[PDB]
Amino acid sequence: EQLANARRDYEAEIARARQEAAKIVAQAQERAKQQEAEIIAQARREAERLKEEAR
Amino acid sequence: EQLANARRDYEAEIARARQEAAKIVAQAQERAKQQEAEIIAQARREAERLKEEAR
Amino acid sequence: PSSREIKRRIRSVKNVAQITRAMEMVSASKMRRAQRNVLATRPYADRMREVMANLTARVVGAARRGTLLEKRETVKSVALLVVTPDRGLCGSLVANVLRRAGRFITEQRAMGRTVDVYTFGRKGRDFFLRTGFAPAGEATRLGDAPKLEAILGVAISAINGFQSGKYDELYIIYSEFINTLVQRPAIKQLLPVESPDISTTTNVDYTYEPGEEEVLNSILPRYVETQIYQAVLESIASEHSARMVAMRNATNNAKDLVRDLTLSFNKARQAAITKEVSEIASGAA
Amino acid sequence: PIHLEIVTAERVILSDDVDMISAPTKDGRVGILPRHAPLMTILEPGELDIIKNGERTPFAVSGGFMEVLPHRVTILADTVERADEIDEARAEQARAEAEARRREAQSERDMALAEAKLRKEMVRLRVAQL
Amino acid sequence: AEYFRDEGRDILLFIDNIFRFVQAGSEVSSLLGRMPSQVGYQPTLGTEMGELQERITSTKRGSITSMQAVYVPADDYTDPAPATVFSHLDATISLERSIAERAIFPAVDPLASTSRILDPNIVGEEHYRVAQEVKRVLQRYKDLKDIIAILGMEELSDEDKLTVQRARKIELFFSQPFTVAQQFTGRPGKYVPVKKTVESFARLLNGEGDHIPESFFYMQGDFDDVLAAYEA
Amino acid sequence: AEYFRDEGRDILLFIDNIFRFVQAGSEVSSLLGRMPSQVGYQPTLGTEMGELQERITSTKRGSITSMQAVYVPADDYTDPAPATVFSHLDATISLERSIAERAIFPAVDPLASTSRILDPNIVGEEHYRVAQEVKRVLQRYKDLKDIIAILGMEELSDEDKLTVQRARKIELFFSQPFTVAQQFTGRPGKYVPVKKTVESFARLLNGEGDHIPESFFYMQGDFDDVLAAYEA
Amino acid sequence: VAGKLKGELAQFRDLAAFAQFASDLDATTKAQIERGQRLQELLKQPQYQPLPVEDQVAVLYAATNNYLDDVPVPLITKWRDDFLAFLRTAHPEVRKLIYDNRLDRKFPTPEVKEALEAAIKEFKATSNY
Repeated sequence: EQLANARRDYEAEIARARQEAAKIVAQAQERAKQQEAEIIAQARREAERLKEEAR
Repeated sequence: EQLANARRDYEAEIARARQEAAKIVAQAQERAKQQEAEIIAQARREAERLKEEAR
Repeated sequence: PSSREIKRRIRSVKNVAQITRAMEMVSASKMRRAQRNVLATRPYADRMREVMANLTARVVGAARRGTLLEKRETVKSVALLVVTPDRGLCGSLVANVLRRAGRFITEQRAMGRTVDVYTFGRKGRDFFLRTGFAPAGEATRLGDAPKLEAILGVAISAINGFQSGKYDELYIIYSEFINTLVQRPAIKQLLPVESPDISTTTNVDYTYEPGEEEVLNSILPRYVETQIYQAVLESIASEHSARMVAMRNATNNAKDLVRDLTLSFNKARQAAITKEVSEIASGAA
Repeated sequence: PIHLEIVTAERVILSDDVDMISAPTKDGRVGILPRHAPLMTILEPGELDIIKNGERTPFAVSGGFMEVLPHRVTILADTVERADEIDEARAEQARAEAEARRREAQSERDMALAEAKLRKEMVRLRVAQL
Repeated sequence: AEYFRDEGRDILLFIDNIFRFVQAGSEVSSLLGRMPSQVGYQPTLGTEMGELQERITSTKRGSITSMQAVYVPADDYTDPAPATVFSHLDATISLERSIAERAIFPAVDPLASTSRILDPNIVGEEHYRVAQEVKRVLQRYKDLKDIIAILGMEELSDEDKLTVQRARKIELFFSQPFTVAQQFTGRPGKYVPVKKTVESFARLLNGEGDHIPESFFYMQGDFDDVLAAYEA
Repeated sequence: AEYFRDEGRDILLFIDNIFRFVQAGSEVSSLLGRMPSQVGYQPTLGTEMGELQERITSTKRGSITSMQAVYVPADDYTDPAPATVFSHLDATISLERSIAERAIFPAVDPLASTSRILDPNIVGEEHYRVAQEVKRVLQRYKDLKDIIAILGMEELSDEDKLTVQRARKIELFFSQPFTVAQQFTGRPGKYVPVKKTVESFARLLNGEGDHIPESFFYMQGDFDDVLAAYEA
Repeated sequence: VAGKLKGELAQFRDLAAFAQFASDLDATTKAQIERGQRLQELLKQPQYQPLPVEDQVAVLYAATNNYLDDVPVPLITKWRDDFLAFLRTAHPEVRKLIYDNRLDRKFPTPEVKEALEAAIKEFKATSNY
């Protein structure tokens, strides 16, 4: 039972580490995506301002 | 003696599991930083391209 | 013959061919597993067979053998165990077996013996419930792999019969299995006379603990039950092989019919195109 | 060191060599040793015991027979059970027998084959214009 | 209809036997000396059908919704007239004799009745999900009915018997009391919104409808209306 | 090609999809206004097929031999276009997909492919005898393709088991390295003369090479190549 | 990656008449039928949801190799709809790694092979189906 518990605990610790890794990577991805969307929106607004300047 | 060395090996395995968890989390943090930087750089270059094509 | 109804016929016959092909595959698989079951059952029957040989080599006393091993002189009443596949499509086996039941029920009825019938299967249960020979015993819903427990419900009664005097013999009509393509029907006697060549038994001697009489009286019903079980398993294997052969023949016939219908459909298609272009050219001109 | 065979009308249970057989003969329990004299006995509902190198396996037998040659033992038992397993139920032997057997081994077979016959009969009515 | 559509009001137009329109054109062409096309049909088949089926559309002001009737010669959907009609169809409703003779007042067959709107992008994910949940227990058309015929359900099915119960309940529930028939059968007409229909069928498929017997869904507008009846 | 034929040379003419030539003729006839014949075919179908494929003859000076791909409309070998093509054909080669899925590049189906010249009075009695026996064992193998999938190779009787074993070896031996495929496969091409082919296949059938497995017959030349390889 | 997909789909089509009799069949035939059913359910796709080349390659690599065998057939589609999402969020680098060397002659190069194997194993361990 101690060998079985060692295997189970190793697998559980690795799985929890991978879950934390996935969570933090997902948070970074969503933050980067929202900041990218903000930058794109600002660029589009500046382009519309340039069009109004041309008009 | 088998029980003694099995307990010792379980302790060593759980220590190795914690070490691997730390390594995985550190690698995930590095990947998250790299991916955020890449996404932000891509967004900035795209914004510059939209401004240039708007001009 | 309108180039579209022929297409429906082709589709229907192709569906028939596909269903028949699937049934043929599964009948082949179930025939293989039934053959495996028969092979697994062989050692028990063989062992009890040389046990019969040895014991009958002894206790030859007619009074001692008055129990089951006895041969009723009058033979006024007889019984037939018929094992018939439960579902049809089997081919000619269901009929070949229910016919030999007749040849027997007659040749016997002709001996003045009152022939009665215990039937294993719904196909048999009916041929006789119709003929009027309500099966003295009917075992239906028989699976590819039944257990000896099943035949017991009927074999107990047939045996209690050869003991109640109600019968003077028990024959089983079952479907043998000669080749993966052949499945001749066959009859076996169920009276446990035994007594093979003294050479077969080798006269192995034992110290029968409960007694020679008790061992014989408790072993003969088990021997006839084992014979019935072996016959039923062989019948199941022959049923599956016959169904496989019948579905192979039906699939070949369906493929030939598909070819003929394809030729007819193509002729109708060419005729339809010719008629259409002819009437279009006539309308143009 | 005697060639024991627990055979059954369905299948063979064991065919190994055994130290001791604690057979439940009808008159009384009988032990068998590698050079036992020829014998033929009727069993009663009981728990036959197989002694194999000091290990006792309690095969419950609800009935059956036994032939003991000097060199081999054959048990023509009606039913042989191993309650010692206990988990046999949870084990596929019974657990699968409940689902992997009968449920799909038979019920599913009957359903599929009957459905095939039904589709055949319906389409053979539908083709009754050729 | 287009006069009223110009006012912004919604119009429902029933072109009964639109196929007889096509046939008419064919004759008009044959007597006009036009060169025949395909099986005697007019060369201007697609354009003639378009000039009629394109005025049936939803503009900003109003919409002319059309529910036509199509008669296929013999049973040939390959024929040019049914094919041309189907090229301009958005939904098919297959009324059946079997459903009608079972006292199910709306004889619409749950199967063989399609609509291109039935995708999650337009109706909604829940509407599509339930509409696929139903017509799936009937995808087999209760194919169990064939098995029941030669097995008697094998006495009962391991779980299929439930599916049969749900299928019968929903088939009964498809029926609805109509207001126009209110003075014939003496039963008030029930108007059921699409949201009520989707919610009712979804909740019935979850199993809330496993407590009421059949014939309690026989002519009732919503699942809630069935419940009121069970409580009373 | 007739210029080279007139110089005494022997020419191979490869016509891809002669049915497309037939279709072009039919379209030209329809455009010209000529009355249609049978299934949308030109009235001058036989005459047009005779203007072609009649200059493809073996004359005194030279010979033009033609291989013509033929597309069969639907799957009709009785359709007027493939019928008129077949009326002018001396040999048919039937490439088949399954024979090519297994890496037998010369994927000629021996049972389907036939030829008029395969008669004793032209190719010789020995050539005719071996070819028929090659097809006979292959035909027996095709009949047993069902049975092998039915019960396994075990049920097959002996000799029949040999014919299946021999038939697989011979159909593998139908493979042959090609000089034009030398660079792709890295294997030199082998030109096997007709007499060498006849001798090799007769010596395969009579019993020689039976001990050799199915391999060593794959992509080889004569029987001599199959043995030399087995020794090495 | 798609060669084994095509082969297994063809094998399933040859046995397509046998799906409703899968229980009473050979173990290899049942396995082929089950794999074909899984692949056919994988090919099922909603509307207006095109999958990029790297996502298709990842899903087909997971399918051709014995990784969806434990997943039941009705959930195979769902499995895909989850797995790619996992790769879209948890492991964005493996998708780029697949897309970068999609033109490599020996595409399952050890780096991408280990990356994809690890991603599939990590997804299967966390999820339950």
